[PDB]
Amino acid sequence: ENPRIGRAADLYELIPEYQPDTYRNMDKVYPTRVIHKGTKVRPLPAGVAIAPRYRIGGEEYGVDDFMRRNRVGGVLVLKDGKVALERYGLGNDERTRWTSFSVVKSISSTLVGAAVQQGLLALDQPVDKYLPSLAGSAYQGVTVEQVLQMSSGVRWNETYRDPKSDRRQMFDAQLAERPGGILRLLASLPRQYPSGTHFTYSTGESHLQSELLHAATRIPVSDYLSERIWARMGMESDGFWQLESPAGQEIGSSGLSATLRDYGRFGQFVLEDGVIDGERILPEGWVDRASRVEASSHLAPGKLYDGEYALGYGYQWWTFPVGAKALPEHDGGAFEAQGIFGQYLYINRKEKIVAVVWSAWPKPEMDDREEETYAFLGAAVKALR
Repeated sequence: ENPRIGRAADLYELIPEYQPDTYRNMDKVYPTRVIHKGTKVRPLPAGVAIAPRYRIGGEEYGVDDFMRRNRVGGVLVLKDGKVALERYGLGNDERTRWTSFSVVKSISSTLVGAAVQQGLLALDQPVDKYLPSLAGSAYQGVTVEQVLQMSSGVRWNETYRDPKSDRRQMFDAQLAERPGGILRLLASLPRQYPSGTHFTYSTGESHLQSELLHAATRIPVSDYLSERIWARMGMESDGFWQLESPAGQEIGSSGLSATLRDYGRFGQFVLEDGVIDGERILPEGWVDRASRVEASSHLAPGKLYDGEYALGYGYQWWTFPVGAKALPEHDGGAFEAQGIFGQYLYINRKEKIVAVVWSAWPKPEMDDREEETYAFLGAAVKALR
């Protein structure tokens, strides 16, 4: 039947009939660059197969009821690099590419890491030594590391439903397809806190990661992604990345599309500390500082959003609370990427687990559905020990 794809300007507002079709057809509504795969494809062999179950409202329910309850489009659980569970929903299948939303944040954070391995970026360097457009802006002197940590301290109103918010202005720049629009909005924003001390979720600040990667590698970020990870490790199928303008610059904060198993392959890359075929794409201990939990830091779990959110922050990753504060089954030092409407890429080095979840919730944040996703994933961890 006819695909139900909505207007470019309605991405964050689609009615449910349109969300699946739009999310797996973003290249039919936005400018995109292709992330090329390569000749080699790393295997994801089958492994210990699990039929995880868990309880809700005092009743037991398995994978199908989770998919139905949380409008899930895909679930992949890898254990020890082998596929323990693999479902497609909402029309999808093995070849579908699904948009990441803010999940790409962590990807582009990882790419910063690979650049750091190569000498093109340093975490201590000022972000305007690489983008001179940000000289004399609030972002002058801010470090790469503070931007990774969403800690620049620049005033960023992230509200979507406020038409004159900074998030909405950024969305406007995107919809205008004018090169350098986002970067200009960024350079006109005022300072609010001392850099390094306060956390503000800012998709513009996240996009800075794309801008820096380009300034450093002087190639399109999609090609850098391909060269470091996608064609090296061997993703099975091409991806693509939404652009700010036709043949322009990758959105560093939104808009990547890959197959489910390719998302899993990236997660597997991360689990293995960024090592492919023996060469290190990521610096030693990159993954460790990317997901540091430290009780004294303004990023530690429990401290963000004035204590109304249980996860902390690393290098554009969300960190799970540890110790007595840990969620059931999520204690080893697990960390995730996530993006609105129900997108998760969860990594658990202790258990050697990667999980990918594609969803199409009606609203972009639902506490019931996030905690139920954590419940499902804990049931899987528990079933795989």
